[PDB]
Amino acid sequence: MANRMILNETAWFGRGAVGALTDEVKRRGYQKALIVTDKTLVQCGVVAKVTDKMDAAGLAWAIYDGVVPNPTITVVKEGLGVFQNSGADYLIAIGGGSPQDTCKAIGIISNNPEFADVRSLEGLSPTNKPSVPILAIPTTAGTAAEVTIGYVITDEEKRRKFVCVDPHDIPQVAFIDADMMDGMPPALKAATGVDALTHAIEGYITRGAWALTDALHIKAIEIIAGALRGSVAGDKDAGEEMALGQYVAGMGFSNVGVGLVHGMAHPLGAFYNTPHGVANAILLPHVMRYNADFTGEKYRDIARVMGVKVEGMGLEEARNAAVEAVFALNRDVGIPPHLRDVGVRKEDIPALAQAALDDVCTGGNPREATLEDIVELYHTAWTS
Amino acid sequence: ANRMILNETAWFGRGAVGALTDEVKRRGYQKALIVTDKTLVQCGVVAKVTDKMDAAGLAWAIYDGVVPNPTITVVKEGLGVFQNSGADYLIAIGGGSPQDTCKAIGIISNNPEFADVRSLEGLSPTNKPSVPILAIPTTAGTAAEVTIGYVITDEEKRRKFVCVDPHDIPQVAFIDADMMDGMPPALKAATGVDALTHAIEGYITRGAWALTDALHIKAIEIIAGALRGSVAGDKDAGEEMALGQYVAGMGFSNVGVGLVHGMAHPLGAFYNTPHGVANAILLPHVMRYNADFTGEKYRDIARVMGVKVEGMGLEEARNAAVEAVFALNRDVGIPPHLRDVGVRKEDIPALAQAALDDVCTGGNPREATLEDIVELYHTAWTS
Ligand SMILES: Nc1ncnc2c1ncn2[C@@H]1O[C@H](COP(=O)(O)OP(=O)(O)OC[C@H]2O[C@@H](O)[C@H](O)[C@@H]2O)[C@@H](O)[C@H]1O
Ligand SMILES: Nc1ncnc2c1ncn2[C@@H]1O[C@H](COP(=O)(O)OP(=O)(O)OC[C@H]2O[C@@H](O)[C@H](O)[C@@H]2O)[C@@H](O)[C@H]1O
Ligand SMILES: COc1ccc(CC(N)=O)cc1OC
Ligand SMILES: COc1ccc(CC(N)=O)cc1OC
Ligand SMILES: [Fe+3]
Ligand SMILES: [Fe+3]
Repeated sequence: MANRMILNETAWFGRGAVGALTDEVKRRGYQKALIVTDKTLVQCGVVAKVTDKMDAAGLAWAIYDGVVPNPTITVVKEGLGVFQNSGADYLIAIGGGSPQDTCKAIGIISNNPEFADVRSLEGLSPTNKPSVPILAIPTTAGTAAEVTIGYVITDEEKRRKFVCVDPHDIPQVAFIDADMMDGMPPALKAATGVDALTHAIEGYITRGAWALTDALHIKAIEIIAGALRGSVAGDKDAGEEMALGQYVAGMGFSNVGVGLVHGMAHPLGAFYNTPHGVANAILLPHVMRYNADFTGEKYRDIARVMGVKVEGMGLEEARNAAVEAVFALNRDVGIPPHLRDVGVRKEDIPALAQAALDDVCTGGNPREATLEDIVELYHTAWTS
Repeated sequence: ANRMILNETAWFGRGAVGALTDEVKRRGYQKALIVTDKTLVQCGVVAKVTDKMDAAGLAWAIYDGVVPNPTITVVKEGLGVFQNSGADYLIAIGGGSPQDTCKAIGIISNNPEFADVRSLEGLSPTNKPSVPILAIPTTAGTAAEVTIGYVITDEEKRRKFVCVDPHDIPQVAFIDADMMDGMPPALKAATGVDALTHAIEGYITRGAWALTDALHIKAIEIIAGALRGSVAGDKDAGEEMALGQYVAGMGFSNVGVGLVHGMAHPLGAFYNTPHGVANAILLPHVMRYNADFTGEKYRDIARVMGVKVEGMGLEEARNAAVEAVFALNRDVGIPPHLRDVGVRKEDIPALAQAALDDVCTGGNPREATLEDIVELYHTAWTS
C-alpha cells in the first residue's frame, strides 16, 4: 500500500551543468574514473567536453567506448574487463541509454561478482552491495537512465532484451546539460523525445501510479509535447526544455512502472536492433487506443497538456483526441506510422507477442494483456 | 546551472514506517539512537517504531531531551548521549525540532570541529557526510526529512541561525500519516501553514526555476485543498497533507524561501513562538508586500487555491491570492495578529534588524529595507 521513491541524491540541471563534475569528484575524494561511452561521442568531441575539464582539475580517467546500440552481454563483460585493468574507483556514464545502462551493469557486477554472467541480473536484482559510484551525463533527451533504477541489456544467444531493477544502481550525481545533447541528428531527437513521452504517458496510466508520480508524469508530458517539435527543428531553448522533461518522466516511471508499449518495443530491439524510441513511437498510439477504456479520466489530462481543447468533450471523445495528438506529433517529427516501415517482419509477430508477454514492463499495463491481444496489436501497428 | 539535493530513498503513505526494518537490514547498520521529544514517547508514537525494531531484532537507544526551537544546549546534550550510546546511525522521530536536532548531532559527530554548534551557521564547510540519518516526520509541517537545512536557537545571542549542508541529507525518509494523526488540531493548522509558506515563498524566491516551480505549485494545490479536512481529523486529508508538505521541501531546500521565514525566526528566538503560527500571521502581509515583484505567479497561487482567476486583472488576482491565505488561516483557528500570541510593540526594531540579517531574507523577490520590515511587523501586530 506504501509507495517507494528512489531518486538521485544530487543532480545539476541546465546548460553548463557538466562544469560542476570536477567539484563533485573532489568533494567525494575519488581517484580515477572509467568513462563509459560509444565511438560517435568520442568522434564528435562530446566526450572531450568532459575530459578537458577533468584534465584542467588534474583528475585521472581511462575510456571504454565499445558500447553499441542495445548493449549486449558481450559489451558488458568487455567493459567490466577494461574497468578492472583501468585501476578506476568510480564510473562516468557519457551517452544515451546504451552507455548509461552498460555502465550500471559494470558498476553492479564489480561489487556483486556473483552476477558475472550478467543475465542473472534480470528482474529485482538481489544484489548485496551498492554499485561502484556512478556519475551520469546523458547525451540524449532521453531514456532518463541517469535517474531510473533500471537498465536494459540484450542477450544475443536468447535474442531478447531483459530489464534489471535495483536501487543499488542509482547514480550518486546526474548532470543534465543540453550542451551535451545539441549534436543529436533530428531523427535521434525525434526518437529519444517520443521515448521520453512514452515513459511519461505509460507512467501516468501504469497500475502502480499514485499522486506524486501522476504530478511528475503530467508535468513531463506538458514539457515534452511543448518542446519536441522546436528541439527537432534545432532550437537551443527547446533542447534544454526536452533535457528537463525527459528527466522529470524518469523520476516517475522508475518508481511505479510503464506498460505494453515498452513490453512490445523490447522484442523489436532484440530481433532487428530497432532504435528503442522509434519502436515505442510507432506502438504508443495503437497501445493507447487499446488501453483507453482502462485509464479513467487520465487521457483528458494528456490531451489538454498536448494542446487540445478538451472542455465540452465527452470521456470517449477526449480519449480519441489524446491518441490523435500522439499520431500528429509522430507525423510532425518524421516518425513513420507502421512497423513494416522500420523492417519488422509479419512472420515474427507470434514470437514477438510471446517475448512482449514475458517482458517485465507488461505487468504494469492498465489493461490485462493476453498473447492474442499483443498479436492483434502488432498486426494493427504493422500496416494499414 | 541549478542543483537539486533530494532523499535517495523515501517511502510514502500510511504504513510507510513498516519499511524501516528492511532498509536498516539492507544497509547493515548495528544500533540506532532515536532523537525525539517527551510528548512522542508519552503518546506511544515512538513505540510504533521501537516495537517493529524489536520484532526484527534491531538495537536502539533513545534521546528525548528535544524542546521546541532546539537550543545549542539540546544539540550538545544529544551529541553526548549519541557518543556514549554505541550507535552507528540516527532515527529522527518528530517535527522540525527533533529532525533539526538530529541533523546537528549527525554533522558534529563526523565533523568534531563544530562542537560549539554556532560555527555551523550558513553554508557549513563540513568535510564529511553526517552520521547516516533515517527521518520519520510526525508533523505535516517542516519537510526537515528532505531539506539540507536545520535551524538551531542560540540562547546567549537570542537568535535562530540556519545551517545549510548537503552532508546533512537523510538516507531514507518515511512519510507516514499514521505518525501524524495524534497532532492536536492547532498543531496540524500551524505546521500545515508552515508547509504552505514554504510552497509560496519557494515559488516566488529569487533562485526559482522550472523544476522547483512545478513542485511548489503542486504542493500549494495539495495543502490548500487538504488542510481544513486534516485539522477536522479526516484520514485521507491527513495523508494528502503528509505528501504536500514533503513536495514543498523538495523545492524550497534547493532554491530558497524569503521574508516570511526571515521575520518568523526572530519571533521564535524572542518569545518561543511556534514557527508555523509566526509564518501564518506574517505570510499574507509579506505576500501583499512582495506582490508587485512576483510577475504572473500570484495568478497560479490563487487558481490552485480555488479562486476563479480567468476574468481577473493582475492586481485583482494578486489580492485574491492574499485573501485566499487570510481565509484559510481564519478557518483553521490561527490567531490573526502578532499581539494575540504576545509579541511586544517595543521589540519590533530589534525584530526587524534580526529579520534583515537572517539567511532566508536574501531569497525574497522584493529587496527588503529595515524600515520595510518594521512596517510589516506593525501591520501584522494590530488587534
Ligand atoms: N549527442 C549525440 N549526438 C549524436 N549522436 C548521438 C548523441 N548521443 C548519442 N548519439 C548516438 O545515438 C545512437 C543511439 O544511442 P543510444 O544510447 O542507443 O540511444 P538512446 O535512445 O539514448 O538509448 C537506447 C537504449 O537505452 C535503453 O533504455 C533502450 O532500451 C536502449 O537499450 C548511437 O549511435 C549514439 O552514438
Ligand atoms: N504527532 C504528534 N503528536 C503530538 N504532539 C506532537 C506531534 N508532533 C509533534 N508534537 C509536539 O508538537 C510540539 C511542536 O513540535 P516541533 O517539532 O517544534 O514542531 P514543528 O513545527 O514540526 O517544528 C518547527 C521547528 O522546525 C524548524 O523549521 C523551525 O525553526 C522550528 O524549530 C512539541 O511539543 C512536539 O512534542
Ligand atoms: C520497470 O521500469 C522500467 C522499465 C524500463 C526501463 C528502461 C527504460 N529506460 O525504458 C527502466 C525501468 O525502470 C525500473
Ligand atoms: C535558506 O534555505 C532554508 C530556509 C529555511 C529553512 C528552515 C525551514 N524549513 O523553515 C531551511 C532552508 O534550507 C533548506
Ligand atoms: Fe524507454
Ligand atoms: Fe518553515
